[PDB]
Amino acid sequence: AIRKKLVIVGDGACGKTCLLIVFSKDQFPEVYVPTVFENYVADIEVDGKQVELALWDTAGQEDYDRLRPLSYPDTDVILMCFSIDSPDSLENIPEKWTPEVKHFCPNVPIILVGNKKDLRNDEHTRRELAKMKQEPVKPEEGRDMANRIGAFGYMECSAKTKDGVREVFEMATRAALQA
Amino acid sequence: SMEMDEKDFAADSWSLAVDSSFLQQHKKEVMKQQDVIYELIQTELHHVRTLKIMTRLFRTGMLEELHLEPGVVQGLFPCVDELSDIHTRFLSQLLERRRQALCPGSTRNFVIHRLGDLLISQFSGPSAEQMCKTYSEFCSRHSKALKLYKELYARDKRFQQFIRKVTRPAVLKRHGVQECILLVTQRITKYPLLISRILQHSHGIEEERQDLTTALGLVKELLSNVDEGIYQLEKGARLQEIYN
Ligand SMILES: *CC(=O)Nc1cc(C)no1
Repeated sequence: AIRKKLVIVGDGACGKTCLLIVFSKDQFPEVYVPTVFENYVADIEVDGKQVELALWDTAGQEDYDRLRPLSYPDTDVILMCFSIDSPDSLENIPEKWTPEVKHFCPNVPIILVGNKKDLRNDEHTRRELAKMKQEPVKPEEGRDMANRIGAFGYMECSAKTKDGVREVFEMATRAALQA
Repeated sequence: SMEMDEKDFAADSWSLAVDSSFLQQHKKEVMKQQDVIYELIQTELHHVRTLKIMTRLFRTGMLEELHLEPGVVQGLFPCVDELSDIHTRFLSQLLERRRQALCPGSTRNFVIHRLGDLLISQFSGPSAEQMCKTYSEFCSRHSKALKLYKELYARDKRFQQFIRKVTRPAVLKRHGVQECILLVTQRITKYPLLISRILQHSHGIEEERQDLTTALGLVKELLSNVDEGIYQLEKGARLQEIYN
């Protein structure tokens, strides 16, 4: 019954809030998707170990540099999120979020998560990105970034289709359990 | 929370809270607006409840069952009485605005048309000044409250006994001492997100779109002032550490 804390970080529209909601409810909300996430305590059993995983969000704190670090105390695993339909949100991963998470959370495993992977095949996503001389984040660009920032690993998921969501959180539990 | 309010805000949305034949009578844009307003009140009800767990369950229980200085309990629960009054008054104003909007013969069917006014009173003038001062005070004592809980939980067996005892119910799963403290620090940064999504579907009446635009600017001004006012306190800090 060990207790572990998980905090998800990332830019405004990286889908961190949708991801925590979809995992804690265990389905894509059919009628209404909530604007905000309060907190949750998930009961996870990974590789034979039972863990109470407390989930937290940093949405709303991105502009407040003194309030935001109050979410970090005693974090056991960091989910560093970016959105596959926003290659610019990936550029901020090593320049803004990594040095802050390493400063406040030394030696805490970080999993780089590419969210919204369904948008890699969406036509409106490609057409709009190509207007700004861009295209969806490629699987190798995510893996290289995780490698460069010294991440524990790289994962992709789609909160809209629920694909990869369960595996991200069970892996995060494993990462939190390593001494 | 009180049973009446918990049932009124038990559904996942305004669409599911109201009767289906009442929902059918409204435009999609209104349903979308109502869903975000219902989420703002539902989360405010949960916020006030979190503060009652801190004041009535944790704070008062420690005073009545343990032998700790009143200074220890004050360091574990800074500003909780002031925060509880600020938000219980806000919640009363939001719940009354909903009640006034109820159809006669119904306790569940309503539509809130005016909201920007209530949000402007909460986040402007004297009331906003006290809330801003209260949040800079709370957030500057947040780390010290956490270290003090951990110091007492690892050195005091009777404090540990008390904690295991009052946090045993399943309803308290995500509401332990440190969780309540972060839930309260995170509350203020939620308001702009909810207000921005309410404004996104309030373009039908220009007086209302303007009221919500003013309210969005007021919460962001408040937040920036609370963020500027934070200077973290340390448990047992020396004077030399502070003036450097
Ligand atoms: C947040 C805040 O309003 N702080 C404050 C204002 C004045 C005047 N003194 O402290």
